[PDB]
Formats: sequence, structure tokens, C-alpha cells
Amino acid sequence: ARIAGINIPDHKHAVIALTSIYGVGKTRSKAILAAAGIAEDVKISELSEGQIDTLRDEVAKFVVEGDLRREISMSIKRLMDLGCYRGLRHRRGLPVRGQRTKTNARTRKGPRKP
Amino acid sequence: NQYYGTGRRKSSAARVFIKPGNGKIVINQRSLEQYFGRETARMVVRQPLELVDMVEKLDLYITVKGGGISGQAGAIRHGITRALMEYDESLRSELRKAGFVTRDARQVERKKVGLRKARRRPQFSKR
Amino acid sequence: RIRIRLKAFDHRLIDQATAEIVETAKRTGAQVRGPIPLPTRKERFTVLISPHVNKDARDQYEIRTHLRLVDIVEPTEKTVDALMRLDLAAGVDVQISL
Amino acid sequence: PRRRVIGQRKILPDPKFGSELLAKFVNILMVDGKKSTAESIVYSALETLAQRSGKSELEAFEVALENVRPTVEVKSRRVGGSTYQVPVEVRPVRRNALAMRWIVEAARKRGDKSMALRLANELSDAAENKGTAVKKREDVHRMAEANKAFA
Amino acid sequence: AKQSMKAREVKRVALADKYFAKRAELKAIISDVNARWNAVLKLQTLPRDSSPSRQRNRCRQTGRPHGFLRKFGLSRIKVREAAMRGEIPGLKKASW
Amino acid sequence: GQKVHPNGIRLGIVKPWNSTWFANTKEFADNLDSDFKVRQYLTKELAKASVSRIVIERPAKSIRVTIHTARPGIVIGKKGEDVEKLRKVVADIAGVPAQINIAEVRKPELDAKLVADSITSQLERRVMFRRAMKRAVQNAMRLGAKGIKVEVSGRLGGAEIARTEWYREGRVPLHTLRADIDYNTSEAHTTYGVIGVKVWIFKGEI
Amino acid sequence: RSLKKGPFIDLHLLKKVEKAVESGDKKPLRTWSRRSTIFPNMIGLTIAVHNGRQHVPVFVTDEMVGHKLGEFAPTRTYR
RNA sequence: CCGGCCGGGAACUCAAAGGAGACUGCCAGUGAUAAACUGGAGGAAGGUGGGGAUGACGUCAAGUCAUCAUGGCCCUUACGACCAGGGCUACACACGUGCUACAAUGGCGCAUACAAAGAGAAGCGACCUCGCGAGAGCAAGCGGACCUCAUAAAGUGCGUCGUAGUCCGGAUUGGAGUCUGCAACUCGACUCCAUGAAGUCGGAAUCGCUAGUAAUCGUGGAUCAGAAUGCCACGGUGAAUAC
Ligand SMILES: [Mg+2]
Ligand SMILES: [Mg+2]
Ligand SMILES: [Mg+2]
Ligand SMILES: [Mg+2]
Ligand SMILES: [Mg+2]
Ligand SMILES: [Mg+2]
Ligand SMILES: [Mg+2]
Ligand SMILES: [Mg+2]
Ligand SMILES: [Mg+2]
Ligand SMILES: [Mg+2]
Repeated sequence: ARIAGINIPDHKHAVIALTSIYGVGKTRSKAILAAAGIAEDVKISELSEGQIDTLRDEVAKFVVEGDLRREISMSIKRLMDLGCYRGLRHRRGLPVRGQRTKTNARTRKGPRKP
Repeated sequence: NQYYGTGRRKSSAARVFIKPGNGKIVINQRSLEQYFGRETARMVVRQPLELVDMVEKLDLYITVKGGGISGQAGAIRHGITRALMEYDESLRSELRKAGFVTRDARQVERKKVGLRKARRRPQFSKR
Repeated sequence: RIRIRLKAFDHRLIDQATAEIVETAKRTGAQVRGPIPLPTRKERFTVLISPHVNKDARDQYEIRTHLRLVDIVEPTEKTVDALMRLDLAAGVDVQISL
Repeated sequence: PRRRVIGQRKILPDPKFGSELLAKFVNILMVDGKKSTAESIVYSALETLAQRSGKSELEAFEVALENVRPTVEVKSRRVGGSTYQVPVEVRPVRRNALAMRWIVEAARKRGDKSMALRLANELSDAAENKGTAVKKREDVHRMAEANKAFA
Repeated sequence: AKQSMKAREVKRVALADKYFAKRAELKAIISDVNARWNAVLKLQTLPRDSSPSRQRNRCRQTGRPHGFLRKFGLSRIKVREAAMRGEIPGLKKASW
Repeated sequence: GQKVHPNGIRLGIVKPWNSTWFANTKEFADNLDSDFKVRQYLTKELAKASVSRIVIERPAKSIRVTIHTARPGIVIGKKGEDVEKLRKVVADIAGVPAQINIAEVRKPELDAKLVADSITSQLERRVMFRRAMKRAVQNAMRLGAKGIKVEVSGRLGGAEIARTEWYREGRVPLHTLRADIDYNTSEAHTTYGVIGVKVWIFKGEI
Repeated sequence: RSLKKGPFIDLHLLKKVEKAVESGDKKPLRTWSRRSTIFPNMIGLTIAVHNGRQHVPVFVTDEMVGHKLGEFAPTRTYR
């Protein structure tokens, strides 16, 4: 039970199983099981092969997974190349968005030591 | 003529009308059940008919607005024993001992500059 | 047929331009649908009391603002000259038509 | 309590059964003033306990409570340098303000899925004194009695 | 608080109504589904303080730009000074 | 510092209010500035005309303005003359027309403000502060007054290091809300700084 | 990220971009307009962006368009 | 027209002006036949009923010359004045105050009952319509117990999840947008899609609160074009404990 990416998710309600893909955030999963003509609270047992690969197409639509990963990491370089602010920030390991750094910029700045 | 008692508690005001009849109860044009007779204090509207019997001896149609679930069910409860008025002051003595006579004066106490909420005091560290 | 709105911050006063107006009507023409009390809107202004710092100090002032309605049913031209020309009370806001 | 000794508000005996005692129980298990959802969890553990024990409901509670019930406690007493743990014979009325608190508090620190379940499993484990909470008695005993020396 | 820092705010209310509200609503509709010919917004090269929200809001008496209050156009410092001398109609130390 | 202003806490009760007009949110501010603009000019003018208090009202699109003075004539001038040249400018400043009554100050020794003002005006004159304080408190207890306290402050006489020093003669229950207390203020602008005068005058009760 | 209805730019700058287009670039090009959005009609120029103390040179390129002129002129010197 | 909606109705709810009421005063016990406490009576309220306002003489040369004022001192083609851009928002760290969690007393979907208190014309904005959305166009009422903000949330009913770094938790970042404003780069708020850090209840140590309080739950306001987890204010449900 693989669908899309190398990923192989299932064994619980569908809408939640699908989320497993890197590119589905519930909203996408609800639009998928809907456009596939599938009940969202169904497990995969009963979910015979017939319905499964119908989904595999519906997901195929979006730039999910590795292709997403690549695309997204591309966009972060684009910044760094341009040498703009939001980029210089990505290369610096400090928060891009503007969060204060005098304190609590910890997620981005990574755990403390010195 | 209609025999009546007010009864109000914590920001709720209910008006309770009596008339010998069934054991049916209306509130806000609604079944006792359908309003909150299936929630925290359904049993307490009934209360005011304990040492004072019924089951279906007198009817009571009421309304009530303000406050919340237990404030509204508090008022009404007060208005019943206040309307049991009509049926003498001989019954309104163990309506006393029942604690149903009293006006539950406990109000909500104000927020007060310097604190967080009424009593809640901003944690203070020495240094 | 005609009602007059009264407001002022002083209370022991507004109803004495009310009960005054009322009187200056039930004497003349009359009818007058009594003087209605009506929601007293009260602002509150809460401010810091030390020139510098001390956020816990603070004075807490308010401004009550009282109303009265009046309502006069029968408008006699005498009653109509009875508000007119007989009025006063400088710190009272009165509103004629609506 | 420097002076003004006091009495005690007397909450309203349990809306389902008619018991001061459980009203103390619920209020205890209660949290963030959620009485509504509080009494739910107690009767749902009393429901499983009632039938899972058979022997009624009221009386099933009492015999499991009759266990964790304490009789002697160690009251501190910081005197000349030493903290001196002084055992004292504890009141009957407190004797279950605790018992109930250790039972409730025991089921909270527990692995069962829902709180109703946990509660029932403490009631029951205590029923046959072999729980976390009963051990709180088999320890506050141990800790008094050792300071038995003092008296 | 520094004449000039006052004078500034006067110059700003001045301009705030020489142009804006007037000459500047030529932008209100000028920017609303009337699409386009870009000369539209571009026009924004006017005095700067012409804009209303360039105004600060200062204690009418002292000039303090902080602790201001609209009802009374004063700073909490002068407000309480007037309050305790009557001076502000209706206003008294309230309690409840 | 930690004494509620005496006048202020009384307004609701026993004490009046030196502005009484009504206005709504909108003009409420525009009025205040007007008021504090008129009391400004007027006090710089009738300075040496012993004025102790000026009330304002705006009776519908008009401004009334009473002026409590202990030198009614001096304010009024040669047969009305002055009041005219006041009304004149007082309406120029209020943006509306201006009546302007002149209330009389009977027994000025009883007015806190006129009391302070003199004590203030005495230091500038260059007189002993203990002396003035003691004159004040006397002719006061004299003409009635169930009590009075006046205190001063700051470089009393010249000190590099400043002081306060008061004088409580009689009764001055500042905690009783009934108690009539006329409390006011005045500052001396002297060659070695600024001296603050507070005076309380206890008149009665109810 | 804002605007929605007509990207923004300062006049005296946009006319300082056409005093070089029709002409052919001169030396750098000074603007304090860290405001303005960069247009396709600025690619290839070098615009001098004030950062507080002086104007940082910035060659414009095929993707510094939907960005602000200030994005490329660091303002707090940190090390 | 099953809408207090129209006649009407002056009862009731309320509104806001004025009144009575509570005094250890009445019974009793305790205590010097006192003060007082204690318990009982009646009573909406018993022992300054609940809360607020109110802060004595004074202590810390405690804080404020930057709110304003002001003695003295200093600058005066500069220590003053105008403009642009930046900065007060920096980031190896440390400490204080808070917000959000770690979850089934819970998460989520759907249905659904019950507040208080404020705000409003250079404003509150209904409706309808478009947009998944934040919003947008159009447009009524209301200076407002009328009209708008505004559909309280906890809660209750069903169902789902089944103890997992999870359907818990929402950081961080990519993408694309909305509104204010001359202008959202530095640094605004908000939305849609994706993203899913730390975190399984916190060492030493330490804080709050004695009842409509703590805890929990939503609501409004000042400042304010915009910019609240802070501040100020409101009620909902509602404890434990004091020898
Ligand atoms: Mg921190
Ligand atoms: Mg100045
Ligand atoms: Mg501003
Ligand atoms: Mg007192
Ligand atoms: Mg200092
Ligand atoms: Mg000077
Ligand atoms: Mg700063
Ligand atoms: Mg979640
Ligand atoms: Mg927790
Ligand atoms: Mg509350």
C-alpha cells in the first residue's frame, strides 16, 4: 500500500493515512479522497486495489515528496544566490522572518552551549 | 389569580408563576428537560417541591434571563420557594431550613489594577 | 407625539429640569407620558498616577451620564410655549424632536 | 488560622445518590472547575466498579476506601535545630479527605486509557488493598510508628 | 516638550487638510475596480506630512506624546491635575 | 507622597466643581482646552486683583464664566469698563459669545487659594516664612474656621538643603468626607528656586 | 507580501532609470529609495542603495524583480 | 403571517431617582454584674454582610530636571533648526515577567443551551453579493436600552480517534495572498496550501490564592491608520484546605 512517493502508508482511516505523503496537509487529503470518490473514515481493508491507484493519480497531480523537497530546497538557494536579506539569513542559521534574536530565536539558531 | 415569586441569583433573574394543576413545568417557553433538564442542576429546579409535595399538584410556568446554567437554575429555584409564598408562611419555614429562601448574594469580584484577576497576584521574584 | 431627551453628568439636577418640564405641562395642556429614567451610560478612565514609572499606582475616574425621556402626548400651543421660554439649566443637554 | 478558628462550608450531597461524602470526592477529582464533566468520570468508574464487584455501589466504594484510610500521621515540628517528626493521631473527618485524595491522586498517575477506568482500577486494587494508594497508607504508617519513639 | 517638536505637529495638521481628505481622495476611487493607466497612484509625491496618520497625538497642554487620552486631549499627568480641581466636568474618582 | 487630593475626593459630596458644562466625546476635548485657555489668560490679568477661583459653563453655544474675586471692583473697573475688555477677549478665546459674572469673596482669609497666594506673594516680597505661615493660620482661626494647616517647601529662606515645615492649628479631618475642606495651592518663584504652598481650611461638616 | 494592486516605486528613481535606459548607463546610480520594487527595466544596471552610512552597489538580475531594493543593502554591520 | 408582532396591558423582568433595613439589639450560654466572644432566633442580608475608595507623624538625600515647572550650569552659524536613509527590532549568552504545550478531565467533526460589561460619525457597519479564505464591492440602520460591532466559550449530544512523539503539540521555513498606510526590505498584522522543532509534566530552588476566591472559560476597552501573549475591565462554570 504505497501510493506516490517511495512512502507506504495505511492501516487506519484514509484521510489521516494519506497525510503521510510529503505534500498533504489534511486540506489536500480531503480534496483527494473526495475527488477519488472515497469515504474518508475508511481503513484500507476493503479498499481493494481498484480505488487505491485511482488515488495515486489524484496525488500525482501535486509536486509532492522528493520533487517537493527538491523544489523547496531550490527556492531556499535562489535566495542565498541572490544574496538578499531573507537569504543571507538562511545561510546564517538565524530566523528569516524577523523574530527577535536578543533572545528566543532557538528553534532556528539551534540548541545552546557556549 | 396567578400566584408568583421572583427569585434571582448571580446575574440571573427568573420569574416563577404558580397555579394548582399538573406537575408540568415551562421555562422560556420550553420543557424543563429541553432547556437544561438534562444538565448540571436539572434536579435542583425540582428541589423547592420537597417537604412541600406535588408530583402533579400545582403547575409552574417561568422565564429567566442573565447569567449562566447554574445562575439561571438558581434564580428559578429561588422564585419557586418565593411563590410558595401564596400557599402560606407555614410552609416557608422548612423552606428556610431548606436554604431555599435565602438570596445567594455571592457576586463576582472585580479585577483590580495591580493584580491579574480579583485576588490573583502577579508572581514576583526577589531578584 | 413629541418627546425630549435629557442628559447631564449631574443627577441631582437633571430630574429637576425633568420634573420641572413635566410640571410645566401637566399644569398647562398636559397628558405627558411621565419621565422615564433610562440607561445611565458611564465611561471609565483609568490612568497612571506617578509621573514616572510605578505601573501599579494609577487613579480610576469615571463619568456617569444620565438620561430622562419625558414624552408629551397632547401638544397644546400653550404647552408648546411652556417648554419654549421656560427652560434654563445650563449643564443639561436636551434634544427636541427625536 | 492565627486566631479566627473556623467551621467548614458543607457542600451539597451528590446529585445522583445523595451523599456528602462523594460531593467531597467529586470536588476532589474535579479540575479547572469542571463539575459537569467531573461527576461523569466518577459514576462511570462507580458503574464499572459497581458491577465489576457486584456487591452494590455505595458499599463497594466504602470498603475500598476503608483500606487507604489512615490512622496516624507524622506532623513536622521544627524545634531547637531539628525538624523532629512528631506522630499524631489524625481525625476521622480528615481520615478520608486523604483516603479520597490518595485514591484520586493514585488513579491520575496511571496507565489505563481513560480516567474513569483508572479510577475504577484504583478503587478495585484498593478494594483488595494492593494499589499505589494503599501503599501510601503502608508508608505513612511506616513513617509514623518509626517515630513511635517520639510521642 | 521642545517647541519645534510641537511646531512639527502643527505643520502636519495644516497639510493634513490642505491636501488630504481633499486632494488625496483622488486615490480613494482612483484605486478601486475602475480597471489600468498607471499615472493613477504614482501621483503620491505630495508634502508627506500631508498624510493624516503622520500626526502623532500630543497632550494639548504640555506636548507629551505619551499617556494621551482622546476624551480630554491631555496627558494622564495633566488630566489628573485638572480632575482634582474639578475642571473636568462630571469626572470624579470612581469606585464600584 | 501619598495623600489623596482633598478637594478632589470631595466633589461627589460637600465640594462643588469648577466646570459644570455638558459636552459629548467630540467637543469634550475642544472645550477643556478652551477652559484651560480662558482661566489661563484671565489669571495672568486679574493676578493682582485677588482672584481665588473661576468657574466656567457653556450654556448652549455660549460661555458664561464666573470669577470669584476678593477685589470685585478692581476686576470690574471704572463703571463696567474692565469686564467689557474681558468679555471681549474671553469670547475671542472661547469661539463663542461670553457673559462673565463676578462673584464676591467674603472673608478671603477663608479661601485656601487667596491664602496660599498671599503666602506665595510674601516670599517673593522677601519675608520670613515662619512669620507668614503664622499670620495666615491666625486671621483665619480668627474669623471662624474650625481649623487650618499651611505647609511650605523647598529652600525655606535659602537653604542649600530643602525643607517642608507646616502648621496645624485646630481641626483638619482629611479623612471625613462630610468635612468642608477648602484645599488649594500656590508656588513662589524666588531667586533661589521655587517654594510650594499647600493650605487646608476646615470649615464644618454635613 | 502586500501591495496587491500596483507594485510600488519612487518617481525620482524610476525617472533615474530612464535617464540611463535611453541614454546607456552612467556610473553607479544613487537612490535612498530602499522602498521601491525592482523592475525588469532595471536588470543590468548598478543601483547604489543607501543603508545608513553609504550606498551599496547592486547589479540587478533576472530574478531580483519581485524584491525590494533594500533587500540587497545590509543595514546592521554584525560580526 | 406563531416574530411581543398589533391592539393593548401597568402586573412582572429591568431601567435610575428617592426611601426603609443590621444595632451585638433579641434569646441563650462564656466572661469580673464589664468589654467581647459563642451559639440560637427571626431575616435578603448577623456580628466592621461582600467589595471598593480612603494611606497619619514619619523612614529610604528612595524615583521623576524627559510630563510640565524651576535655582544654578553649559551650547548658540551649534548642545539649536530642516530633510532623506538607517537605528531604538542587532545576538555567544544570562536573569525577571508572561503566553502555548506535552494530551484522552483530551484532540477532531457535526448538532446545540446559557452571560456580563463596553464601543461607535474622519465611527460602528447590517443585509446581499463575490472570494475555500483573510477580505472585497454594493449598501440599510444607528450619536444609539432602537442600529452595528457580535454567531460568547467552557458546556451538552452523537460520532471518531485508543495512549503512539500519535488524528497530541504547534515552533521553524517554502509558496501564494489579503488590509492598513505615501511607504509593510530592514520591522505590521492577518489568510490559503504545504512544512511539523523542542516538548511525554520539568534539578537545586522558588511564587500565587482563605470563596463566588483559586483553577478554568470565553467578552469588551484605553492607546491606536495599522500594529496586544501586555495592561485595564466583564461575566460563565467553580473547588481543596486551615489542629
Ligand atoms: Mg525568555
Ligand atoms: Mg519646553
Ligand atoms: Mg500613530
Ligand atoms: Mg476610614
Ligand atoms: Mg536615578
Ligand atoms: Mg526658566
Ligand atoms: Mg526603545
Ligand atoms: Mg492538532
Ligand atoms: Mg498540565
Ligand atoms: Mg471570573
